[PDB]
Amino acid sequence: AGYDRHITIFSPEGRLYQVEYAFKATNQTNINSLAVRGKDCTVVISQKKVPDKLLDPTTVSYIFCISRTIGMVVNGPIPDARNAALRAKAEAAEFRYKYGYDMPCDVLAKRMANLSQIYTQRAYMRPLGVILTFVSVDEELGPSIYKTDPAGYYVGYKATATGPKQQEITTNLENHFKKSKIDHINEESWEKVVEFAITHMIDALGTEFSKNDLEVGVATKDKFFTLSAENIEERLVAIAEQD
Amino acid sequence: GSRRYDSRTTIFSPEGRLYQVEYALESISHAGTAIGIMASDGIVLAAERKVTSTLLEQDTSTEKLYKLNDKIAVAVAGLTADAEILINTARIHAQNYLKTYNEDIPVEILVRRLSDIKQGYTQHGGLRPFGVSFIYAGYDDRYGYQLYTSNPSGNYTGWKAISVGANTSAAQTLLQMDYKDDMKVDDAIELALKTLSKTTDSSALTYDRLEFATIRKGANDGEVYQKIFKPQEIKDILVKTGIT
Amino acid sequence: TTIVGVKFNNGVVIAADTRSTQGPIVADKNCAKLHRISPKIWCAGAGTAADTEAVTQLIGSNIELHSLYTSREPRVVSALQMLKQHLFKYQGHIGAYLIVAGVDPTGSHLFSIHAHGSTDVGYYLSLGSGSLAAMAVLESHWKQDLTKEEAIKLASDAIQAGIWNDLGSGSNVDVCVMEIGKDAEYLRNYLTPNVREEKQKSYKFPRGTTAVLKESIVNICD
Amino acid sequence: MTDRYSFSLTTFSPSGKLGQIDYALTAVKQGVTSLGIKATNGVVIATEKKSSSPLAMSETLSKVSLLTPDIGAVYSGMGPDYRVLVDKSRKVAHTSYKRIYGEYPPTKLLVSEVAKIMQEATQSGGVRPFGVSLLIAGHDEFNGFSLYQVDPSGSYFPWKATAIGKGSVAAKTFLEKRWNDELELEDAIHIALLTLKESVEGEFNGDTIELAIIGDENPDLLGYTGIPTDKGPRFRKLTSQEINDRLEAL
Amino acid sequence: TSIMAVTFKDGVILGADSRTTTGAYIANRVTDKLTRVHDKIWCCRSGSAADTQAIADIVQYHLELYTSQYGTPSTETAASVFKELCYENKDNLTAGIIVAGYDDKNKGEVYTIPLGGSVHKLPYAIAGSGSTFIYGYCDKNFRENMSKEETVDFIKHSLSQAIKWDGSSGGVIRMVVLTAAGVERLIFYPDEYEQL
Amino acid sequence: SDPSSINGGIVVAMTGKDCVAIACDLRLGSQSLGVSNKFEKIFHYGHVFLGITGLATDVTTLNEMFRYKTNLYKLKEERAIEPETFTQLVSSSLYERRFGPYFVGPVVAGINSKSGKPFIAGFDLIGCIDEAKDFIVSGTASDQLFGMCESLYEPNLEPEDLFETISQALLNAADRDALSGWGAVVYIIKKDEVVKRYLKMRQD
Amino acid sequence: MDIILGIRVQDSVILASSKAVTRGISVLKDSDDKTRQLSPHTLMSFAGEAGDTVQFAEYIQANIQLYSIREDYELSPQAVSSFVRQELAKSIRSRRPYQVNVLIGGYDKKKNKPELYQIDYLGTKVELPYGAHGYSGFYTFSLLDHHYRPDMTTEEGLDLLKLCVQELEKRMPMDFKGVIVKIVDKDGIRQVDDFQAQ
Amino acid sequence: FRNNYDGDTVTFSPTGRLFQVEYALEAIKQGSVTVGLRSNTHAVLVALKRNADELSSYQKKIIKCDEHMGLSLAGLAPDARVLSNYLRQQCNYSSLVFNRKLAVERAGHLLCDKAQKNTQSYGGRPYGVGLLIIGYDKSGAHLLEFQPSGNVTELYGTAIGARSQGAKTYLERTLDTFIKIDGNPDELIKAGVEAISQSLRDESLTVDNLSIAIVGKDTPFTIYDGEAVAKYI
Amino acid sequence: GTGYDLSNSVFSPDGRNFQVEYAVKAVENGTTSIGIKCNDGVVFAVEKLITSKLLVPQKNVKIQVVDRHIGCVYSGLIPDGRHLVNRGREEAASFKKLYKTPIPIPAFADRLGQYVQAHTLYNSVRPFGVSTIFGGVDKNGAHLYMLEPSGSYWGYKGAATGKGRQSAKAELEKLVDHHPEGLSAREAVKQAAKIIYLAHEDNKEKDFELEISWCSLSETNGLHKFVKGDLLQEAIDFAQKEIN
Repeated sequence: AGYDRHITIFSPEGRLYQVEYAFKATNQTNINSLAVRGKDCTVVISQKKVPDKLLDPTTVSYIFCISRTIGMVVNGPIPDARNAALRAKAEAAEFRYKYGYDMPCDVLAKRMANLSQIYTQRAYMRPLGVILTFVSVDEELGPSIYKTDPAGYYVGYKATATGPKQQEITTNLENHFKKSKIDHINEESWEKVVEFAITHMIDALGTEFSKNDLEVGVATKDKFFTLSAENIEERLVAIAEQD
Repeated sequence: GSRRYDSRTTIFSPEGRLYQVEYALESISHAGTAIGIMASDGIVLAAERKVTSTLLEQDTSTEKLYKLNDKIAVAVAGLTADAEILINTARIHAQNYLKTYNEDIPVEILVRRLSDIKQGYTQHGGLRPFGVSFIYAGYDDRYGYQLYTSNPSGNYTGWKAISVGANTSAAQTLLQMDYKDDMKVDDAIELALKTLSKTTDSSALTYDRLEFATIRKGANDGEVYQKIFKPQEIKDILVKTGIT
Repeated sequence: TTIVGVKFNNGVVIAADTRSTQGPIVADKNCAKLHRISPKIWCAGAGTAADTEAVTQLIGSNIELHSLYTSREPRVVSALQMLKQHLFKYQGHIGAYLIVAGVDPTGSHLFSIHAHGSTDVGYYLSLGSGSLAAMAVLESHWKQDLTKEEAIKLASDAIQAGIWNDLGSGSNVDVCVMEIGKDAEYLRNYLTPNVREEKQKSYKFPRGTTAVLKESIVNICD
Repeated sequence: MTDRYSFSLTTFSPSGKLGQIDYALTAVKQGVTSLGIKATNGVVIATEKKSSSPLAMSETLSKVSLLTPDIGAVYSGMGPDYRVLVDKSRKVAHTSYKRIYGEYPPTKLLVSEVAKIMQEATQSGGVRPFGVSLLIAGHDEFNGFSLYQVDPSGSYFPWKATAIGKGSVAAKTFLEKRWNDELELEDAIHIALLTLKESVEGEFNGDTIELAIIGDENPDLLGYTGIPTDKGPRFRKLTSQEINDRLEAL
Repeated sequence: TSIMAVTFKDGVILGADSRTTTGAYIANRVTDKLTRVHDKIWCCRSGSAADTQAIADIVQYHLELYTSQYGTPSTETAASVFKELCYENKDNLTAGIIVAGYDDKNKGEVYTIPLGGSVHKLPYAIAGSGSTFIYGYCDKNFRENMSKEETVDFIKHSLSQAIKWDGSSGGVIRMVVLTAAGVERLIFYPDEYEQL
Repeated sequence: SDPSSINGGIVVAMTGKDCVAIACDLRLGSQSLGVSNKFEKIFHYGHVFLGITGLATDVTTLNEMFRYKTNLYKLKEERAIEPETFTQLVSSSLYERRFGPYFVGPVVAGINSKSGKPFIAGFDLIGCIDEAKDFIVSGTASDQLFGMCESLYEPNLEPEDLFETISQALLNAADRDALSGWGAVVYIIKKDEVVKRYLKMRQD
Repeated sequence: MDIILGIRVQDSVILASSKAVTRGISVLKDSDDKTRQLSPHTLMSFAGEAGDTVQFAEYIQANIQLYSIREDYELSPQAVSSFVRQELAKSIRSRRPYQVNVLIGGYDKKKNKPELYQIDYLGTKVELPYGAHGYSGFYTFSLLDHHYRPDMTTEEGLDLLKLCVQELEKRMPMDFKGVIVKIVDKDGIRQVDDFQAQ
Repeated sequence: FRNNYDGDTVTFSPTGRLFQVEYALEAIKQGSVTVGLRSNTHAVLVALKRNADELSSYQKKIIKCDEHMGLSLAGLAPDARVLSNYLRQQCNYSSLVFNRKLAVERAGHLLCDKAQKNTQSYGGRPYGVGLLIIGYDKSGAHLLEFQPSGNVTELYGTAIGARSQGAKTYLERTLDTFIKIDGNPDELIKAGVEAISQSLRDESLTVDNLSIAIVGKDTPFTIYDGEAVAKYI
Repeated sequence: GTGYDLSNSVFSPDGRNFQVEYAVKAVENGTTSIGIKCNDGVVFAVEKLITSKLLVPQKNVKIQVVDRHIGCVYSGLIPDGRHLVNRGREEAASFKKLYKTPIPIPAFADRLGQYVQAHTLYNSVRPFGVSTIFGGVDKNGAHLYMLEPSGSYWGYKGAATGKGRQSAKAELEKLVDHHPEGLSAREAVKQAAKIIYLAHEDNKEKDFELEISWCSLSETNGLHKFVKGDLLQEAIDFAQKEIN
């Protein structure tokens, strides 16, 4: 009886505690991230926190290059995050091989969501305590942001945020869009979109950032890449000469 | 390990009873009642639809009477979905027999096979038994008209008249009270309706809450005919027998 | 069989004859050699008929399921990749030779696939026993930037070269145009240059001509 | 490793109840309302697009899905479960039917296939029942239009009209009042829109409502011409605009 | 078929004819035998078109997944994958592949995987039916560290001869230049190379 | 050696005005030895008719198979299968044995119960469908049947006329084939009724 | 091959089967009974490949007896024959097929009529007034085509066989060492121990 | 506490222990004592064979794995049969495939790894036996102590079993002495019998009660029982 | 309720996996071991508690090599550590076989990582009872890594685990601050010996044996080798000296 809380079967209330607790794990790293769409690019921002002085900061990342065109940022423990990353990379490579074209961001998202849905129904597999935000500039849909959770749920966003203070970032972003009346950052360059992203990350979190406190990934037509401490610095300087 | 979450659906109670079978039967007892009556010139199958609404499409509906063969049909009491699984394998077994011996499957052989499948979920595999009890109504050139009944345990038996589902005790006494070996299909049709009429947990016994079927050997032919009554047909036979 | 594919300024067209044959005997005087993989991806096949037809439907089926799963239009390269890997797997035992064409979100495409699994790309292609008669025509009239009409003509002319000069080909010409922005239009029997002349006599027999031994009614109803 | 869960996770309790199926049904009860009305020349299925954030793009999330060109589905309950069920339903329509007979399956049989898939998740080892209830609407040459409901137990039933989810009891009652065997498709679409309004708390328009129909053949949605026998899919999802137009006549 | 890869000062060049035949018939006269398995790692295919295409497609897949996990692969690694497939499946394949890639640390490299599935790293390599006729010529005119223009000339002449004598070769001469600068496609028509 | 030439036999089908006809010979031999002159090659499931030439054991096996499949189809579909549908069932069933085929030459004939339209079709041993409107031929004397049909046939023949035409095609083709004949039966099919007649023919 | 003949008369089915078992250059046995009783009213004769022959017969025998005990009933001759055909039809497409030809003669107690089924190793079944397997058919089919009548008594049937057996002993190259005749009728199966000179 | 975390080997206790393994180790302690020690030329195994009744035999405790290797057991006899048989194969494989005698150090690694598997997967049980392995390979005399935990250690000498602690302290004392008994087997054996007796209490090592095995430089692993050990009692 | 800590893959209400956390306890209860990343290689060293004078000195080696360029050291359940290396060795062999080039350190890290994370996904397995420090020199530099029973791992300048992980980390941090230019292979070997001697105080009761190994582009040609003889004694002394 009391085991309806250890494995993925229903509780008398029709709930799945394990999936709920898996959601809890997604905040364990106390990191916040957000993604916004440009005119022809997609940007993802994520807090980078390196506590130990013995760590090689270059190896501490939660952003992944899934394929030449798809980037993915994870919110949750790194081991589950890397499991999700490897699978996604594999899934994307196979897709291109079997179907002859690059796996679209939303499709990989659905696929990863379906795999997650399964840990939600089969008892021997545990859910992954992570939330996956996928981004790219799809050849058919243009700038794209699709996020999946431990419930096997997924949807596309105009922009989105994830983490402990997800709500503050979300309402901040919501407000900006209620104002702009469009579903994207009307900017030609991605550099300005990256700036916009960092700017609002600051307002919403009420925190200042140094080049080593952030992690940035950008997606453009035919390519997704991550920025370097210096590329960020250049971004941080730029925003500084406006405030 | 997993052992922690295993219900062990196939073990004996200290009294030498099979827990799941006993609990599945308990489940069956709340299912719409199904009645089977065997006459000299045919068999009657009548069942009470559990739960209905004004909006339920009764014309396209079937939840209790299923055709297995052209000479065999069953009345269901329990989980409809569980029943369909068993019904389908039963339909295949009938066809393998036909393809093999070029003769329609004798009623008991089909019933025994289905019962053996159930018996299986009782002795191995760790799966729950099927929450289903069947009343089989068939005809073959070796025993003629036959009536059988099988339940979760995998046990089956033959009857002149029998019921499964809710209020079987009441229904059996009523049947054991007015049944006569020399009955006639039309008599059985009436006995059946009366019995259901007295055991129903509902207000009245209307046609929208029933399924009816008869397996007769239409004298003007020489072959066996199965007839699954249509809404209108049940509504008629309902007025005639005096239930209006 | 004679099947061809011709790309034009805004699409692609495929054509084929309509003769089906068992050895030297014509089994079907008007079969359809043009198959549909998806609404806008059409295929023409030569070789073991059952194989071209089965492989076309199998991949077509999976292409539909894939389209529903990805919420996107099927892409010719996908039909190409799925077809070839399948044929390759079977080392040539599935005698399917096809010319697959179509339009999708990425443009118009023209490919050919062989039983062993190799694929080709080009602006004009032909396969089958009529392959050479047709290619001769295509090699003599094809030019870059053909109009939809010029393409239909060129393709139609190629299939004719086959019908007339190849014994493994004949009867009618089926065409199918796939233009980048519109629906694909299938032209069953676009040409019918082989109508049988009226027979010299009628062979209708006087009733009672045939000697019957026994007669009876057959039961259809159950 | 290896799934060592080869025993059932759904079993009979002393009372005769199958807990997991009951609990699954409870999950369905918490779900957003969805319904279906059968007309004389079409069927309509509809539901509310309960967007989980104004930042989410509700279009990229269809609660109403096409299974075959003449069959659609909608649900109430756990969305993720529904999704994989649609994937499986679309595939079984091919593997178990189109690939054998060369024609799409009639509504009752496909429903039967789906139901089978769900029944198995009620008895197979190591799994939990699907936490959803579906409403499938379709049309086939020999059975005409039909509407079915498939529950977590794997049981299904045909309806003239019905509702599932949150305010199903209320909606069912409202339908019983307005339904008759002479409703035209447009009439049903209207009745549908009315029933759904009682179940929607906030905004009620063509962007918050998802509605589809099984009606006449749409040759314009076929993708090709040249084959007389191929007339187009009967399943069509209404556009945000098409909905609003009918809302002004609400 | 006549194909070759030549390393030179700035990187490497791959060339090939465009004729694929089934008997004496030219099934395709504009074939592109220069296949890309990675940005700056290409190959020349000879033997069974069905086999070499399948091989290449698998390799491309492997290098794509490899890149996802470990970054850009060395040309030596690409040649290792081809080898693994060719050697391990030697009984069912008829493939002769020339692998040529451009790395920044290793500049240009050429590997040849003949029928058996063995691997050979070389300054340049020739293969295909038509290659037999240019062994003498190529041995006599190849020089290490030639200039792009010199290399394009060497390949253009060598192949023009191969095409001249081997009926299984012909059509146009395609080339692919692989250097730090990027990737460049080159083509040469009969009217030009036939009169060299 | 050739599975399709061991037993012998032929089948032919034709369309007429609101009618269809399917006919076959009765021979079953083992090479030169005639064995049975009662081996009919036409069967029917509901109102759909199927004739099968080729290896006798496969003829029998396929019949038992399609009865099996059409029976389940009726139980699930709750209606009898139609000619068009059955033709597809036959095709997929044959192709399913692509690399170990049944050595048969099937022929389907019937009237679509809903559209009243006449329907016939033929298949090669691996399922390739041949859908002709006029006539389908099969068997060891197929060349002859093709010749007879192509000459004797004409559209919209009436039932009583289509009978003469089909019987004359079967009979004369059979008489130029050492492995066919030894009796024959013809089926005249209309929406409502079906007549079966045994023809009188050479017994050599 | 061996001689396997069968003839269905008015009220019975008679099965004649050669007694020789020859391997190469030597006739190893001259009293071989090439028959197995499947059920009290069903008899099966067989000829073919050395080992497959009996192994198959006994296998079918075992299955029919199992059916009989499970159902406490005797399958009709038609049913038993259909079962045997399917067994052979499965066999023909297996790794090593049973190369066996058989004649199944049985009396159908329900129809009260004798039945003769001929089935070859490919699973080819046909019901006949008279049948034969192998080279025998070449000289016995026209004989019977001439001297056979549906209303013949069991006695006329035995005379008919004797006529077949004589033709076989005159024109056949092999010495099949006579035949063993068995009668299947409403009263079961009995053997005619006196055919060596009847 | 413990009761909730000792149901199977796949469960860690809150303090990081694996009770099922520990209970396995407990079967060893309950097992009869056995001793191992080596010089630079030989390695010896001295084991006290235990008997049920006075009508029963004294269960063998030494098993030869190859001409150059062997071990002594303390705990579940069957498990030692299983493990020694495995070691016999590993030795056998080394010779047949590489024509190389298996290094005693490698034998240990193989034993550790085999034991470890039965401590990380559901359904299995740890081996309930301790093993002392001696052998002479290309690097001289060797002595290994094998515990079901998977831990294998190379020592100069040691003992396992009941009261094994006696012999162990004795050897830790005699160390400098016996380690130099090169070229003289009888002396190493005596030094072993003296170490083992340091764990007696119940009785005294008799003839059909003592069991000794030796291996070294020019001595193929051989077992001595009964009369053969009389000259050491 | 409770019991969330009895099955391995179960999420506790606060999103944790207690069995993995308990695995950590087994690690903290083990010997201390470290890794120091130098300017062109990495150094590994570990504490080897001397249970008795019976342990043949220098024999029971702990540091393990993978392929020819990787070194691995761990604290906790030793048998588990060997298991993990056996896997890494296969993982490496597989990689070399297909790609020819010996496996890059990062690539190797994830191989170990994914495998370890895998053992936190099912209740039919136990998590690894070891934290492992490993690294080497590859196509582009030296890399030091530490992997937890959770499967988590990161790149490190210096790393320590086991009983004296705090003393060690304290010491390592000093080094990191006082040497922004990078320590040298020769220097790191000594520094390593000291850190173990220091971190041995948390176990000052039992005597121990030192073990060092390294992989330096200049000192070992990029191959993993064990520090022996003179170089070892020289480092042992450098420690024995700064311990007073």
